[PDB]
Amino acid sequence: AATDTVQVGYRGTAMEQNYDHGDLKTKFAQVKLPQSPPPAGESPPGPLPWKNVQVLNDISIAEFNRTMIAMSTWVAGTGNCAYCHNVAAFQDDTLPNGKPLYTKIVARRMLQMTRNINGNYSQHVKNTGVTCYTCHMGKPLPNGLWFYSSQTDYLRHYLDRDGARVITQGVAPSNANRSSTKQAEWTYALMISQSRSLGVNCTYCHNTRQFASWREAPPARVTAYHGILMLRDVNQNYLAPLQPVYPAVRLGAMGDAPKAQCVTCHNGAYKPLYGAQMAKDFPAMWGRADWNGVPFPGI
Amino acid sequence: MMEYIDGAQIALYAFWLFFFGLIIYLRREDKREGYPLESPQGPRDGWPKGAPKKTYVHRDHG
Amino acid sequence: AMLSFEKKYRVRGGTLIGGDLFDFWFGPFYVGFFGVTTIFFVTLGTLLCVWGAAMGPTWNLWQINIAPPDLKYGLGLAPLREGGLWQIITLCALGAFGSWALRQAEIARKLGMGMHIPWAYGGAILAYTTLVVIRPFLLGAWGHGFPYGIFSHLDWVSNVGYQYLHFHYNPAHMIAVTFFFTNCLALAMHGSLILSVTNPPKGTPTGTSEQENVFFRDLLGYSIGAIGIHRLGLFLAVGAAVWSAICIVISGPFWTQGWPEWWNWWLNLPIWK
Amino acid sequence: PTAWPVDPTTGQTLINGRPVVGRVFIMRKTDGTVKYPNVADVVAHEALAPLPPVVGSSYQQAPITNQRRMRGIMIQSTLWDMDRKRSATRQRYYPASTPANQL
Amino acid sequence: GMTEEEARRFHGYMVTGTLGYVVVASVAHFLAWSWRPWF
Amino acid sequence: GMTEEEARRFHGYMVTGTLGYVVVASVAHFLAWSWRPWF
Amino acid sequence: EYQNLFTRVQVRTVPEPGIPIDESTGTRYGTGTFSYLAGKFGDAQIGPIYLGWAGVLSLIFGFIAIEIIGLNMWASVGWDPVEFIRQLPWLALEPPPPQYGLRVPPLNQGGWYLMAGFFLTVSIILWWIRIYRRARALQMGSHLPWAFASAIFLYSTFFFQPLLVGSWSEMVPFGIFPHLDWTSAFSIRYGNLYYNPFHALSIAFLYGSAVLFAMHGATILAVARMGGEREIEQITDRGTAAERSMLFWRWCMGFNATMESIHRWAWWFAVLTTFTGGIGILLTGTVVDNWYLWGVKHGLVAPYPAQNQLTPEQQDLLRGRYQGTAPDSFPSYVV
Amino acid sequence: MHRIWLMYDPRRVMVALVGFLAVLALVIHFVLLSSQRYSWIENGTLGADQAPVGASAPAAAAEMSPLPPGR
Amino acid sequence: MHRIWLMYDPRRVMVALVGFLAVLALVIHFVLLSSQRYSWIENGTLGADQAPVGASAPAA
Amino acid sequence: HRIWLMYDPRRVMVALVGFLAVLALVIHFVLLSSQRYSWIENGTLGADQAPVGAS
Ligand SMILES: CCCCCCCCCCCCCC(=O)OC[C@H](COP(=O)(O)OCC(O)COP(=O)(O)OC[C@@H](COC(=O)CCCCCCCCCCCCC)OC(=O)CCCCCCCCCCCCC)OC(=O)CCCCCCCCCCCCC
Ligand code: BCL
Ligand code: BCL
Ligand SMILES: CC[C@H]1c2cc3[nH]c4c(c3C)C(=O)[C@H](C(=O)OC)c4c3nc(cc4[nH]c(cc(n2)[C@@H]1C)c(C(C)=O)c4C)[C@@H](C)[C@@H]3CCC(=O)OC/C=C(\C)CCC[C@H](C)CCC[C@H](C)CCCC(C)C
Ligand SMILES: CC[C@H]1c2cc3[nH]c4c(c3C)C(=O)[C@H](C(=O)OC)c4c3nc(cc4[nH]c(cc(n2)[C@@H]1C)c(C(C)=O)c4C)[C@@H](C)[C@@H]3CCC(=O)OC/C=C(\C)CCC[C@H](C)CCC[C@H](C)CCCC(C)C
Ligand SMILES: *[C@H]1O[C@H](CO)[C@@H](O[C@@H]2O[C@@H](C)[C@H](O)[C@@H](O)[C@H]2O)[C@H](O)[C@@H]1O[C@H]1O[C@H](C(=O)O)[C@@H](O[C@H]2O[C@H](CO)[C@@H](O)[C@H](O)[C@H]2NC(C)=O)[C@H](OC(C)=O)[C@H]1OC(C)=O
Ligand SMILES: *[C@H]1O[C@H](CO)[C@@H](O[C@@H]2O[C@@H](C)[C@H](O)[C@@H](O)[C@H]2O)[C@H](O)[C@@H]1O[C@H]1O[C@H](C(=O)O)[C@@H](O[C@H]2O[C@H](CO)[C@@H](O)[C@H](O)[C@H]2NC(C)=O)[C@H](OC(C)=O)[C@H]1OC(C)=O
Ligand SMILES: COC(C)(C)C/C=C/C(C)=C/C=C/C(C=O)=C/C=C/C(C)=C/C=C/C=C(C)/C=C/C=C(\C)CC/C=C(C)/C=C/C=C(\C)C(=O)O
Ligand SMILES: COC(C)(C)C/C=C/C(C)=C/C=C/C(C=O)=C/C=C/C(C)=C/C=C/C=C(C)/C=C/C=C(\C)CC/C=C(C)/C=C/C=C(\C)C(=O)O
Ligand SMILES: COC(C)(C)C/C=C/C(C)=C/C=C/C(C)=C/C=C/C(C)=C/C=C\C=C(C)\C=C\C=C(C)\C=C\C=C(C)\C=C\CC(C)(C)OC
Ligand SMILES: [Fe+3]
Repeated sequence: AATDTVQVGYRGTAMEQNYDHGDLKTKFAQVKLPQSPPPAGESPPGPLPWKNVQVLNDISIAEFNRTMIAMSTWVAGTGNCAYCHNVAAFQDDTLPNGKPLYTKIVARRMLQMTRNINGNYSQHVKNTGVTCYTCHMGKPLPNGLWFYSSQTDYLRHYLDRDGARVITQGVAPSNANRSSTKQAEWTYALMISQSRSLGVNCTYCHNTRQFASWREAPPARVTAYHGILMLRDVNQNYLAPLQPVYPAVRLGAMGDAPKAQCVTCHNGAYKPLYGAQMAKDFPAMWGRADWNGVPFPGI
Repeated sequence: MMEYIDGAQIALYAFWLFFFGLIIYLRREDKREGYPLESPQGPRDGWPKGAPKKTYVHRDHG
Repeated sequence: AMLSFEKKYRVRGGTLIGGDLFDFWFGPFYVGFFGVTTIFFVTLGTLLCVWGAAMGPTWNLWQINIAPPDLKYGLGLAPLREGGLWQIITLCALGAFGSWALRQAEIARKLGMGMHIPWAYGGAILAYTTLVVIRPFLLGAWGHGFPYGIFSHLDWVSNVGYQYLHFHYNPAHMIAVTFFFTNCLALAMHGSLILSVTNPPKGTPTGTSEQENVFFRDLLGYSIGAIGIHRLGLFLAVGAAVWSAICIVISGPFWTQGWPEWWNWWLNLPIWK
Repeated sequence: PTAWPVDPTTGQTLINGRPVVGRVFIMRKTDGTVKYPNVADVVAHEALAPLPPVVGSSYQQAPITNQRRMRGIMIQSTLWDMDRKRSATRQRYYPASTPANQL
Repeated sequence: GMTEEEARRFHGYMVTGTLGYVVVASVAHFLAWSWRPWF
Repeated sequence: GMTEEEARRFHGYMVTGTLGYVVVASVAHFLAWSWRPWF
Repeated sequence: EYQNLFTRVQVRTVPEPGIPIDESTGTRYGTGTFSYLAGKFGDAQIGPIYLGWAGVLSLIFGFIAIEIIGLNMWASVGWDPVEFIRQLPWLALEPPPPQYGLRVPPLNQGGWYLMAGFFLTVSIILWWIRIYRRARALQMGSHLPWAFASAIFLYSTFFFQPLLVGSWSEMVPFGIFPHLDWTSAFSIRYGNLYYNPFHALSIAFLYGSAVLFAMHGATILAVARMGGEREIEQITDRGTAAERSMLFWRWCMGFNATMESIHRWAWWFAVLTTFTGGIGILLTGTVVDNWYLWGVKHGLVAPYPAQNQLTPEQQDLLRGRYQGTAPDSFPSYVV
Repeated sequence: MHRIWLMYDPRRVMVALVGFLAVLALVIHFVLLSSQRYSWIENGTLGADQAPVGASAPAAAAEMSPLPPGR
Repeated sequence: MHRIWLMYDPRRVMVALVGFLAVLALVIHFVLLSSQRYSWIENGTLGADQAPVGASAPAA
Repeated sequence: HRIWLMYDPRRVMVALVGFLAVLALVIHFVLLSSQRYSWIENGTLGADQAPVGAS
C-alpha cells in the first residue's frame, strides 16, 4: 500500500509522479521474466548468396541469420520460421499454392519501418531504439491497434490531423485564436489518452498553471511532440498502406488497416519495456551509421 | 492606446472601492449595540462611528 | 475599552492551564496562557515568513513563495534555504492554530458557553493538518505540502489536481463541493429570512418566528425551525471541511490512477455488468 | 566574468583590484529565481505562436453507422476506454438505415 | 448487578464456550494446514 | 470504591494473567525466531 | 454537557400552523403533517406549499426543460433503460457546434439544447417572481429575492458570455460529469482560471461563507441553552445569550457583530460569491483571453527556475497549429 | 476470576463478543482472499507445491528502472 | 438452553438472523459470480476439468 | 499496589486491553508490509531464502 513518488519539477509545484508500489513491482517483474535474450553475434567474410533479399542487403550472412532468429522469437515464438516462410524455399514470397505469404511481405515492410523509426526519429527513440519486440512482445498482434470509427475520434491526431493548440499566446482576445471550449475538451480527451499510454499524469509534460508553456514544462514534452510526428509517418506511410496485404480478418469495419498509437510501444510505461536497450544489439535494425558511437558493421 | 490599464484591472478597482465601502457600512451596523464603549478616559466610539440604536415596533394582534 | 454591558462579565476563572497568572485582558482581547503562546507562534511564524520573502526574488505580495523541500529529503528537516524554513513555519502555524483553538475554549468557559466554536474550528485545523502533516507523512516526504505563497499555492492546487488527470471525478471531492455550495445557499436563505422579518418595509410591524417558518416552509416544503437552521449551517460548513480533508488524503496515499477510472466499479455492478 | 579574478600568489579572490579574505561566492536569491519582467519576455522564451487552423472547404457527412449518438466531447476517454460491455458498445453508433425499396 | 452464584454460573458457560470454539478453530487450522501450509 | 482487600484479590489475577500473556508471547517470539531470525 | 445537536423530546400539536398567515390570492396546497425524522434534527412539520400563477407556470416550464434533457440523454443510449441508469452521470444534452455561431442549429445538434435552456431560464425567472410575491404577501423585506437574484446573475453569465464571444457552442452541457468536463475545459481554453482575480475573489467569499456559517452556527448552538436561538427576540429584546455571543468574539478577535448585523455579514458574503463570479465569467474571453498572461502582466505569477530551455529552431519546430475541423473522410493510403 | 462479570450485563457481553468475532473472521478471510497464495476461489485446487510463493528476490537488466528518472 | 429466549426477545433475534443470512448469502453468490472459476451463468456447463484455474507458481 | 485505588481497575482493564490490541495490530501490519516478514506470501521460505535489506 506504499506509494512511490518521483519529483519531476521544482520544489512545491507538485509536479510529481505517483505509483502504487505493489502494482508497479508486478508490472515490472512481468516484463523482466519474459524479456527475450539476444544471440551473441560474429564476424565472417564472404559475398551474399541471397535470392530475394531487398532490405537486409548491408549485413553479413551471420548477422542476417542472427536477425532471423530474433524476428522469430520476437514476433512468432522462437524458431518459428514457418510463420513467415515456405520453409522449403525461404526466398519464396508465396505458398506452394501460389497464394502469397502475407506475413513475409508485411515483415519486409516492418523492417523498413523499424529502420525508419530508429534512423529518422532518433529525436524520439534516442539510443534506446525499437525492435520488433517493442510492439509485438512475442505475439503477432501488438497492443493498441485502432481503426476508423468516427470523424471526431482523437486517435486521428496520429494519422491525418495536425493542430491541437487552443490557448492564446497573448493577454487579449484576437482573431488569431478562435478555438472553442469544445476543442479544449477534445485536446483534454487526447491528453488523458497520452497520460494513460505512458502511465504518467499531466505534470510529466506540463506545469499545469500554463499548459502552453514549454519553459515551465519538463523536457519530456519535447520528446512527446516528436512522438506525434513519428506516429504520423508510421501510420501514413507504413501501417495504413498495408490494407491490400492483410487478410480481411485483420482489417477494420471500414476495411482499413490497423494503426498504431503511443500505447503500442509504451504499453503503460514511461519508456517501452521500462527502457530495456535492445536495438544496440541488432545492427540490422539501426537504420543509422553508428549506434552510440559503435559503428555499423557493414559487410 | 493604454498598454497597462485594461478592463479587468478597472473592474477590480471598482470592486475594491465598493467592498471597502461595504465593510464600513457593516461596521456601522455592528455598533448598534454595546456602544459607545466604556473606558477610563470616557466614552469611545472607535471607527467608523456606529449607527444609532434601533427601536422595533411590535404589532397590535389579530 | 469595554462594551457598555461588558464589565460584569470579566471574572477570573475558566482557564485550562495558567490559572490567574495570565487571566487578564489587553484592550478588547482576552489573553490567557494560550494567548501568550498564540502571539509567540504568530510573531515567530510571521517574521520567518518575512525572512523567506527577503531571501526570495521579490517583495511583491502576490509573488512571495516559501516552498517546501525536495522530496529527496523525506521526513528530515532540509537546509533552511532549501525548504527547512517552510518546515519551521509549518511548526509555528500548527502551534498558532492549536493555541487559538484552546484560547477559544478558555473564553467559552469564562462565558458559560458550550464548546461548539473550538470544535467547529477544529474542522479547519484538521484540513490544514491533513494537507501539511498527514498526507505528506503517508506519502513519506514533507515536500508534499503546499507552498506558502498567495498564488504559488494555487499552482500547487492546480498540479495536484492534474496529478489525477481529472480531479472533478474524485467522489469525496464531489461531496465536499456539494457541501460548500449547499452551505452558501443555506447561509443566503438564513441571512435573508432574519433580515426580512427584522427589516420589513417601512410602516410594517416587526415580524415573528411564525412568518419566517411559514416562508421557509413553502420554500423547501418543510419548516426547519430556529435551532434546526443553525445545526444545518454548522453541519454543512464543517462537513465541507471534513470531506475536503477526506478527498485530499485519499488522493495519492490510497488512490494513484486517474480519478475517472475509479468509477469502473459502478459500470461493473453485476445487475448490468 | 562568471567569477572574479584570482591572485596567483595566494589563490585569493580580487574584487575591484583588492583582495577578499574568504571563499567568494556569487550571491543569488532562492534557487536563482528572478521575477518575470513582462509578458513579452515570458513569451520570448516560449515557442512561436501556433499556425492557423486547417479548415475544410465544405462538409461531407459520414455514413450513419459512423455517427456517434453521444455528442459529449470527452466520452471516448472518460467512459469508453474503460467500458467494455457489448450492449453499451453497440449503442454507441446509429444502426444502419435504408430506404425500403432498396432492400 | 448479579449474585455471586450467577457470575459463577455465567463464567462456566463463557469458559466452556470459548474453549469449544477454540477447539473447532483448531480443527479448521489442522485442515487448512493439511491443504496449504503457511510456514 | 475499591478496598485494599479487593485490590489484593484483583492484583493476584492481574499479575498472573500478565505472566500467562508474557509466557505465551515469549513462546510465540521463540517460534518466530527459530523460523526467521531478525538479528 | 448537552450539545444540543438533536432533540430527544418532540411535542405535537393537533391543530397546526401551515394554514398560512393571511395571504390573499393563490391557494394553500395540501394539509400539514409531522415527520418524526424531521423533528429529530429540526422542526417536525412537513406541510403546505404556495404556488400562485408564477409558481404553476414555473413548474410547467421547468418540467418541460427536465423532460427535454432526460429524453435526449435516454435517446443518446439508444433508449436502453439499463444503460440509461448505468451511464446516467456521463450522459449529456450538448450545446450546438461552434460553426453556427449564434444561428439556430439543427434539432439533434443543439436545437434541443437551446430549447431546454430557454425553458429552464423562463422557469428560473418565474420562480424568482414567485418568491418575490410571497415575501411581500407575508409582509417581509425583499432580502431573499435579491439574494436569489445574485445566483441568477451568475447563471445568466453562462448565456451572456457565450453570446459575447459569439457562439452557443461555448454554453454548458446539461449533464453531471459533462458539465464538469466543461468547467475544466473552460479554465484550459482561457489559460488557467486561478489567475482570474474575480474567480479568486469568488473563492474568498465562498470560503468566507463557510467560515461565517461555521462560526455563527456554533455560536448560536453554544448559547442556545440561554435562549440564543430565539434570534428575533435577542434582536428586539437583547438577552444574556446575545451579550455573551458578542463578548466571545470581541474577546477572541478584538471585534464583534450584533445578533442582527451578523446576518448582514452572512447575506453579503453569500451574495458576493456569485456576483464576483459572474463578473469574472463575463470578463473571460471578452477582455482577457489568457488569465495567466494577465497575471504575468499585473505581477501575480511567482517565478520558478526554468524546467526546459528551447533553442531558436525548436521555437519554430514546436509551435503547433490551432485545432481545426475533424477529417470528414476515411482516406485510403494504398498508393 | 468470575467476579470480572459482576460489572457487566451478560446479554450485552455476548452481543459485544459476537460482533468482535464476526469482524475479525471477515478481516482474516478478505486478507487471505486478496493474497496470491491463498486466493482459494480461483486457485484452491492447486497442490501445495504448485501454489504461489512470494519472490525470494526480484531482478532487472541494468538499464531498466521501474520508476521514471527525476530528482 | 431454551432459557435464552427469556433473556432475549425471540421476535427481534429472528428478524436479525434472517437479515444476517440474506446478506451473507448474497455476498458469497456475488463473490463467486465475479470470479473466473465460478462465473456459473456464463460457464456453468463446463466440466470440472475444463473450468478456469488461477495461475500456479512457475516452479523455477 | 494502591495504584488500583488511584485508578479504577475497570477503566484500566479496558484501556490496557485496547492499547495491547492497537499495538498488536500495528506490529502485525508493519511486518506484513515488510519484505522479510510478508509471511502470507513468503512464509514457507527458509531463513536462508528470506529477503534481507542491502548492506
Ligand atoms: C478579499 C476578501 C476579504 C474578506 C475578509 C474581510 C474582513 C473584514 C473584517 C475585518 C475588518 C474589520 C476589523 C475591525 O473592525 O476591527 C475593529 C477595529 C477597532 O474597533 P472599534 O470598536 O471601532 O474601536 C475600538 C477602540 O475604540 C477602543 O479599543 P481599545 O482602546 O481597547 O484598543 C485600541 C485599538 C486601536 O485600534 C487598532 O489597533 C486597530 C488595529 C488594526 C485595525 C484594522 C486595520 C485593517 C486590517 C488589518 C491590517 C493589518 C493586517 C496584517 O485596538 C483594537 O481595537 C484592536 C482590535 C481590532 C483588531 C482587528 C484585527 C483585524 C484583522 C483583519 C485581517 C484582514 C486580513 C485580510 O476597527 C478599526 O480599527 C477600524 C476598521 C475600519 C474598517 C476596516 C475597513 C476599512 C476600509 C478602508 C476605508 C478607508 C480607510 C479606513
Ligand atoms: C460432560 C461433562 C464434561 C466432560 C466430561 C468428560 C468425560 C467424563 C470424559 C470426557 C472425555 C473426553 N473429553 Mg470431555 N467433558 C466436557 C467437555 C469437553 C470439551 C469442551 C470443549 O468443553 C472437550 C474438547 C472435551 C474433550 C474430550 C476428549 C479429550 C475426551 C475423549 C472423548 C472425545 O473425544 O470427546 C469428544 C468431545 C468433544 C471434543 C467435546 C465435548 C462434548 C460433550 C461436552 C460431551 C463430553 C463427554 C464425552 C464425549 C463422554 C464419553 C463417554 C464416556 C462413557 C464417559 N470435553 C464437559 C465439560 N469428557 C473422556 C476422556 O477423558 O477420555 C480420554 C471421558 O471419559
Ligand atoms: C479546472 C477547473 C477550474 C475552475 C473553473 C471554474 C469555472 C469555469 C467557474 C468556476 C466558478 C467557481 N469556482 Mg472555480 N475552478 C477551479 C478551481 C476552484 C477551486 C479550487 C479549490 O481549486 C474552488 C474552491 C473554486 C470555486 C469556485 C466558486 C467560487 C465559483 C462558483 C460560485 C458558485 O456559487 O457557484 C455555484 C452557483 C451557481 C452555478 C449558480 C446557480 C444558480 C441557478 C439559478 C440555479 C438553477 C437551478 C435550477 C432551477 C435547477 C436545474 C435542474 C437541472 C436542469 C436538472 N474553483 C479551477 C481553476 N470555476 C464559477 C465562477 O464564478 O467563475 C468565476 C465558474 O463559472
Ligand atoms: C471548518 C469550516 C470552515 C472554517 C471554520 C472556522 N474558521 C475559523 C473558525 C471557524 C469555526 C474560528 O473560530 C476561527 C476564528 O476565530 O475566526 C474568526 C477561524 C479562523 N479561520 C480563519 C481563516 C480561514 N478559514 C478557512 C476555512 C474554514 N474555516 C473552513 C472552510 C480558510 C481557507 C479555506 O482558506 C481561511 C483562510 C481565520 C480568520 C481564523 C483563525 C485565526 C487564527 O488561527 O489566528 C491565529 C493565527 C494567526 C492570526 C496567524 C498565523 C500565522 C502563521 C504563524 C504563519 C503563516 C503560516 C500560513 C500557513 C501561511 C499560509 C500562506 C497562504 C498564502 C497559503
Ligand atoms: C447566493 C449564492 C447561492 C445561491 C442562493 C440561492 N439559491 C436559491 C435561492 C437563493 C438565495 C432561493 O431562494 C431559491 C430557492 O427557491 O431556494 C429554495 C434558489 C434555488 N437554488 C437552486 C439551485 C442551486 N443553487 C445553487 C447555488 C447557489 N444558490 C449559490 C451557492 C446551485 C449550484 C451550486 O449548482 C444550485 C443547483 C434551486 C433549488 C432554487 C431555485 C428553484 C427553481 O428555480 O426551480 C425552477 C423549477 C424547476 C427547475 C422545475 C421543477 C420541475 C418539477 C420536478 C416538476 C413536477 C411536476 C409538476 C407539478 C408539473 C406541473 C403541473 C402544474 C399544473 C402544477
Ligand atoms: C508462389 O508463387 C510465386 C509466383 O511468383 C512463386 O515465385 C516464383 O519463384 C520466385 C523465386 C520468382 O522470383 C518468381 O518470379 C516466381 O518465378 C513461388 O515460388 C510460389 O510458387 C508456387 O506458385 C506459383 C504460382 O505462380 O502459382 C507456381 O508457379 C506457376 O507459374 C510458373 C510460371 O510463372 C510455372 O513455372 C509453374 O509451373 C506454375 N505452377 C503452378 C502450380 O501454377 C509454382 O509452381 C512451380 C513449379 O514452382 C508454385 O511452387 C510450387 C512448388 O509448385
Ligand atoms: C478525406 O478528406 C478530408 C477532407 O479533405 C481529409 O481531412 C483533411 O485533413 C485534416 C488535416 C483536417 O483535419 C480536415 O479538416 C481536412 O482538411 C482526410 O484526411 C481525407 O483526405 C483525403 O482526401 C482528401 C480530399 O479532400 O478529398 C485529399 O485532399 C486532396 O485532394 C482533394 C481532391 O480529392 C483536394 O481538394 C484537396 O485540396 C487535396 N488536399 C491536399 C492537402 O492534398 C487528401 O489527399 C491528400 C494528399 O491529402 C486525401 O488524403 C489521403 C492520404 O488520401
Ligand atoms: C495484520 O495481521 C492480521 C492479518 C490482522 C492477523 C492478526 C490478527 C490478530 C492480531 C488477531 C487477534 C485475535 C485475538 C486476540 O485476542 C482473538 C481473540 C479471540 C477470543 C477471545 C475468542 C473468544 C470466543 C469466545 C466464545 C465464542 C464464547 C462463547 C460463549 C458461549 C457460547 C456461551 C453462551 C451461554 C449462555 C448465553 C448461557 C445460556 C444458558 C442459560 C441461560 C442457562 O442455563 O440458564
Ligand atoms: C514503530 O515502532 C514499533 C514497530 C511499533 C515498535 C515499538 C513498539 C513499542 C514502543 C512497544 C511498547 C510496548 C509496551 C510498553 O510497555 C508494552 C506493554 C505491555 C504490557 C504492560 C502488557 C500487559 C499485559 C497484561 C495482561 C494481558 C493481563 C491480563 C490479565 C488477566 C487475564 C486477568 C485480569 C483480571 C481479572 C479478570 C480480575 C478478576 C477478579 C475480579 C474482578 C475481582 O476479584 O474483583
Ligand atoms: C420520461 O421522463 C424521464 C424519465 C425522461 C425524466 C427523467 C429525466 C432525467 C433523468 C433528467 C436528468 C437530468 C440531469 C441529470 C441534468 C443535469 C444537469 C446539470 C448538471 C446541469 C449543469 C449546468 C447547466 C447549465 C449552466 C446550463 C445553462 C444554460 C443556459 C443559461 C441556457 C440559456 C438558454 C437560453 C436563454 C435560450 C434562449 C433561446 C433562444 C432562441 C434565444 O436561443 C438563444
Ligand atoms: Fe442566525
